[PDB]
Amino acid sequence: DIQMTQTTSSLSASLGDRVTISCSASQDISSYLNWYQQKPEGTVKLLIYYTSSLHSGVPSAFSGSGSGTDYSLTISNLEPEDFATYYCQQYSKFPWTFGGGTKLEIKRADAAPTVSIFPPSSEQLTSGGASVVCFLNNFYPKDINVAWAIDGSAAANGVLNSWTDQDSKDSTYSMSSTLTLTADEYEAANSYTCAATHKTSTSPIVKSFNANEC
Amino acid sequence: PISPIETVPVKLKPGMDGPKVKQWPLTEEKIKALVEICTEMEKEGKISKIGPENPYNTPVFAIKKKDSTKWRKLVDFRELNKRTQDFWEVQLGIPHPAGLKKKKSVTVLDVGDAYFSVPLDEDFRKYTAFTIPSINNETPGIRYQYNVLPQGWKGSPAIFQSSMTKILEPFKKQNPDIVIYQYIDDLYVGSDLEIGQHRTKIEELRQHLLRWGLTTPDKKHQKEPPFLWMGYELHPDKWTVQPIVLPEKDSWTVNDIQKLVGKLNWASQIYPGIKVRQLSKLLRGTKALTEVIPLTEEAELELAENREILKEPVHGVYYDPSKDLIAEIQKQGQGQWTYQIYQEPFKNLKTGKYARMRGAHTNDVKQLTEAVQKITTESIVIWGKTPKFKLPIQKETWETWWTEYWQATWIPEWEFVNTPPLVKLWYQLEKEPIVGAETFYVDGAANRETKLGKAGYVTNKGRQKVVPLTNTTNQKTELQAIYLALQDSGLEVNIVTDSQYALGIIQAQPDKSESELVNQIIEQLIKKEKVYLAWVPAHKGIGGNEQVDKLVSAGIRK
Amino acid sequence: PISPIETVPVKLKPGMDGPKVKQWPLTEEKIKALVEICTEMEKEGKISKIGPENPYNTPVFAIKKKDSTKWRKLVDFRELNKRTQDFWEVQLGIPHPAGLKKKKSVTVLDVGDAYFSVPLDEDFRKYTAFTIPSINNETPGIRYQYNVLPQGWKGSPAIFQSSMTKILEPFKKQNPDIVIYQYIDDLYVGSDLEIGQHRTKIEELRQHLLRWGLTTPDKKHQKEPPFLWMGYELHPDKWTVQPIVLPEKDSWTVNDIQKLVGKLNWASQIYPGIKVRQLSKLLRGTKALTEVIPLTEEAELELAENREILKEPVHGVYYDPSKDLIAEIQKQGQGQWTYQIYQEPFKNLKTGKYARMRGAHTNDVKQLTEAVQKITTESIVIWGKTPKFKLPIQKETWETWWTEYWQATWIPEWEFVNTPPLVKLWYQLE
Amino acid sequence: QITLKESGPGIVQPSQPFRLTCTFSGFSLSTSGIGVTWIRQPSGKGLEWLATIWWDDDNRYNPSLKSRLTVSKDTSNNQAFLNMMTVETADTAIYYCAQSAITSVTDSAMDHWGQGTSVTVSSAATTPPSVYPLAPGSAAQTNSMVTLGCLVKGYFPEPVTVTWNSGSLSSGVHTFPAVLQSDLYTLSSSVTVPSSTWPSETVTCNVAHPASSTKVDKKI
DNA sequence: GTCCCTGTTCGGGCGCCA
DNA sequence: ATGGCGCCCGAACAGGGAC
Repeated sequence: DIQMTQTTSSLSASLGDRVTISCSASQDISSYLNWYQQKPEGTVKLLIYYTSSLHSGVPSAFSGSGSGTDYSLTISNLEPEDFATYYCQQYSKFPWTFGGGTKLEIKRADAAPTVSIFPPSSEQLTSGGASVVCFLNNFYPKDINVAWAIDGSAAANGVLNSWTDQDSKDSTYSMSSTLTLTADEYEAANSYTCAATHKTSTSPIVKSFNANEC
Repeated sequence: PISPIETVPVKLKPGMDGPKVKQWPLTEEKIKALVEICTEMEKEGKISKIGPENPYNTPVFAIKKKDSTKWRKLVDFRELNKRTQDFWEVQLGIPHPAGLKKKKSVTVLDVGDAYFSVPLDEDFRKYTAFTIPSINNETPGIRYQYNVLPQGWKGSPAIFQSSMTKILEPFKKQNPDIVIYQYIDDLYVGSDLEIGQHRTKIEELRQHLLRWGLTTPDKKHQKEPPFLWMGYELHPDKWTVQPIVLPEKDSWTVNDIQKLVGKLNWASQIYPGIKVRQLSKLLRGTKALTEVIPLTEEAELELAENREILKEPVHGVYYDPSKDLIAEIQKQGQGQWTYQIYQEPFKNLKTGKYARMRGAHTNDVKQLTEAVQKITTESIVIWGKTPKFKLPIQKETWETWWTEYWQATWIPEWEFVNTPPLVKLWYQLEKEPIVGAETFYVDGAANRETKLGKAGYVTNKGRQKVVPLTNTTNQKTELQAIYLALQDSGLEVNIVTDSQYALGIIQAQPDKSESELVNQIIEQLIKKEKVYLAWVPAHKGIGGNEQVDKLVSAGIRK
Repeated sequence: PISPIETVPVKLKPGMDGPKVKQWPLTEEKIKALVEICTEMEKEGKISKIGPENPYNTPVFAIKKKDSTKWRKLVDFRELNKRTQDFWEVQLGIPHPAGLKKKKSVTVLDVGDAYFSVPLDEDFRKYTAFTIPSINNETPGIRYQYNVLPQGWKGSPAIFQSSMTKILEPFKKQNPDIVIYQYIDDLYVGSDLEIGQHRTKIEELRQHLLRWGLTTPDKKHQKEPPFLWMGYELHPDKWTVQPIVLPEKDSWTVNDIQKLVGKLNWASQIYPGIKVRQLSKLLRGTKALTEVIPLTEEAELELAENREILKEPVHGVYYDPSKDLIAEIQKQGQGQWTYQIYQEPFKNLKTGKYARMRGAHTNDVKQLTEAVQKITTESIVIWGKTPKFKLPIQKETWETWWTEYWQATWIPEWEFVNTPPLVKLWYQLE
Repeated sequence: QITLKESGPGIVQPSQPFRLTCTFSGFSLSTSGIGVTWIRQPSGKGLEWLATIWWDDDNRYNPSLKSRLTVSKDTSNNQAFLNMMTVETADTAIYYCAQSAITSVTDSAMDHWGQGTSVTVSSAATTPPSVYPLAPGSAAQTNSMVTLGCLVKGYFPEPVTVTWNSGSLSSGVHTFPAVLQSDLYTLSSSVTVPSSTWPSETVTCNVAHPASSTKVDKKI
């Protein structure tokens, strides 16, 4: 039962970049590690065993090295198949343990998200449902945040939201939170706002609306 | 009574026959004495009259030296023992407290009449006979054969043992908590049982042992603190052999020497490290019984130093498995090596020396190396466990020692200790023939008849030197010839020999040697700043060599 | 309940009062085990207690073997074997196979028990007597005797053959694409087939021996971290002779050349096309070895000439069963070691190097032992028999530690001896 | 080459047990270094080792699971299995089965895997979706580019497809994986079309939910 | 065919136990 | 009164190197 660690959870390089990944155990393991790469399409393939013996089939571009309780996985130049989560595996003390893999995302010149806030529909409202959404899309660093807040800057209870993967196209990303309040509240509170704040221009990108019509 | 244990058969060695030996006429009062004796022996069942067809005879005598409980009338079964078969003795040595662990209560029993308690193999009995003589009247004599184990028959020893065991066995099967170290006719018994409970068992035993014919005589041990055992004074926590008394008035006749020496050797169990070699030397030479060496002055030091050690009241504590085993050794004199096996610091388990002068030329590492092993084996025997080791010598030291030494040698787990005259190698030949020094070229030789010959050298620098001598050999010569070039060096030197022998004797890196010459050759190496040495064949005429040979002999030397 | 088979008469070579060797001490860890295993053998009826009355004796010892079976009892019948006369059915019933050495893999089975069924001459028995000892000598030694066949003894495999063979008889006719050799307690089986298949077919033979007259083998353990069992397999083919002999002095100095020629000289004893003289000349005259770089390209013609001779197979190998076998081990450099085998001096039949075992288990002896073992095995597979061992270790020493690492079911003959540089000339060929 | 596919329930009410089967096609579970492993990859979490069934029959379970974990393998038909009891939420994940094999004296890896298997834990049962359109409303058409979307709240069985205008729109769309609202899935996805286009020609979010076999079409 | 070294084993005296 | 065991000197032995 070893403590496996992949420090740099994820990183963003570019085509041709040479990348190195740091794998750490909690005791000497003696070249007893393996490197798997999970494809975003879920699949999971074996690259190298014995910490450096290349698995027949993996592109030479991949190379093994490491020792003691600190080991390393690396590739020479980037080609779009490799941008994946790479997992480190030990086979020493039977409680075989995979360290938390490392995502290998593409690097793209940042950009501000196009934000959109949508009001609640009569269609739903008339049944009690009072859901509100705010589409924050195509922005560069995943790193970002939204602040759902009604007159009185509070991130009220009813915040559901998820972000996509790196659109293998424009390499950007996008998320979307949803405010859920009762019609009683949709009626009560006046305005409703979405506060997106990104590594844009020290700017709190905000969109809002006011209409408590039932 | 007698033990009904199935008797062990015992043949006579293939070839020989029974011991028939004329019984010379003993003294008058003795006759009757011996008689009065046998009689008792008879009703006892120890013996019986025999038929006039057992011709085999062995001499007998008797003599009760002034004692009540004691009476003497012994036989000299020499010719018989000389004739009887050899059986494999049973014994991997005696015990020792050091291995003996600890129990809440203990006892020490001795079964009486042991020998005479086991019956003799009926068959072989025919031999163990004897004639007790008479005076005039009944012109004819009395014959008696042994029906049990004879008091001086090689058999008996082991016999009694093997027997006594079988007896103890089931009881052992019955109480796997009580402990019993059987020794010939002596039973040390122990177990962690409340003194009362402990009591019921011993008796239980006593009854059983006695039941099999083994009397459990009143010479039983109860007085806890003082337990007379195997010579060791066994205490509820410490062990010791108080009888550590010594003789000194005699200190002269060889025996007296040999007496002390051993006493020491003997007392070497817990009395920390002593040097007997000092005196032992004085024990060598003339082994003439009456002669009395007096180099006593020379070893005075040892005698007294030890004397005072033997003065200081020591003791050994008991073995505990919960803890672990270890032993540290120190170097006393050149050969003097001693250790100490303890589990806890100043409380010692057992001590002991060592001085094996192994090879004809052996260095100081070998010594410790060897030293350690004696500890090992011994310890194995005492605890069936290898103890860790505290040895006087650094790491890089023992390391290089082997790294260079082209011959397997190792040591079980050991840690470093910085204290006594730390062991280390003195001189050490250099790797590559260093530059900036003269490449000498040695040689030497002689002839069986000569007993005389020369031994010298040259130097790339044309220089030479030669030296004839006597009372040596082709071997000594070649070895001697090393000495010169050595002597005539300084800060460095490239030596060249063709003699593996000497060559080897040196490579080993020898700390000493009974031989002066080679011992001397050491000191120079000990002195010099750098030495090196290479080997070259002889009769193939190689290097300046061809010149040194003729230099040493014009087909022969002067 | 031993088999009702009649009994083979065994009366050792004449003027041989059997053995009388003594029992070296043994560790706790050993006693206990050796005891247990020794005791239930008494129960089944295999062994019987005896006392002092028996003059004869031999030594025994545990050996914690890494596997599902308990430790193993071991009896040094070495001397016994020596005393016991010659048996035809031995050689006869146990002849050596060639193709044997020629295979993709070979395995080894501890098939001792087989001997447990067949009995043993009532008389010849006293010559097997051994003795288990105790810590601190709590009690005296306790000795036993073998009633049936003792595990490890010339005479033993010698007899059981009939049985041994016919049992195997099916397996062969069943598929003779594998071969088998018997050597005392051991069964040597080799299949040129694929490892897994080989390993499986091996396992077959197991079960077979099981159903047949309860011949039960060990069951070597197998695990996940540093996978030793994966190697248990024995694949010879890749077994070349110690081709370690070189030099390439691009500016040979007095020493370099001198040294070397002292070496080349000794080689003349094995090899014929040897010429030390040419270089001996480049060396002629009391020169300063130190630093003198007497570069000589004249002799270069005969220096690369000896090389041809050193590069090939020494034509002379004339193996002879009628003669004994021998082996020298040399501590040539830290880590690695050397073996050379022959019957006739400087006329070796094969050579080699057991090197480091890539494990932090640093221990001179351990290796030496390991050496002899792997050396032996190797020899067994070839000419069959077992070489004597000129041991590069001091007696007292070797003794106190060899048991702790041994692992065979036999123990070859060894002797101790000192070493000169003659062979240290890396040219291990003694 | 050798491969293997796993199979099971996909959906299981909490506090119950389940059986996953891995059917392989290459090696056999009778060879010295072969073996089959079981791994579980959670919602976003990494790779956890459940256990590994070995050829000689030496099985090793996770110390944190063995207790409620058990394996097997009908050798004869190249089928190993995993059994997990009293399955609580967490356990809900994509389990995989990989061919592990001891290559050599120093090597043992999961040479071959096979797209895991979803297994969801939930009391909840088959529910149709509650689809709602997301219009610009109040803030009418301003920029020459506009975003539109759809609210899919109230469905249970995970799978649910939806596109725009019968797949016509594929150019500028974003769709996001739903989250466990009230032990139910709520999803939304948006589109952005050039001004001229929407105020003019119609746009439609069209959702599909297999299990509730409900189809639907929400315009504007 | 031989001396040379050298590394072992006894015998041996001895203290120690039974 | 014969067995064992370990020390500490000699005496004699046998086997690699070698004239």
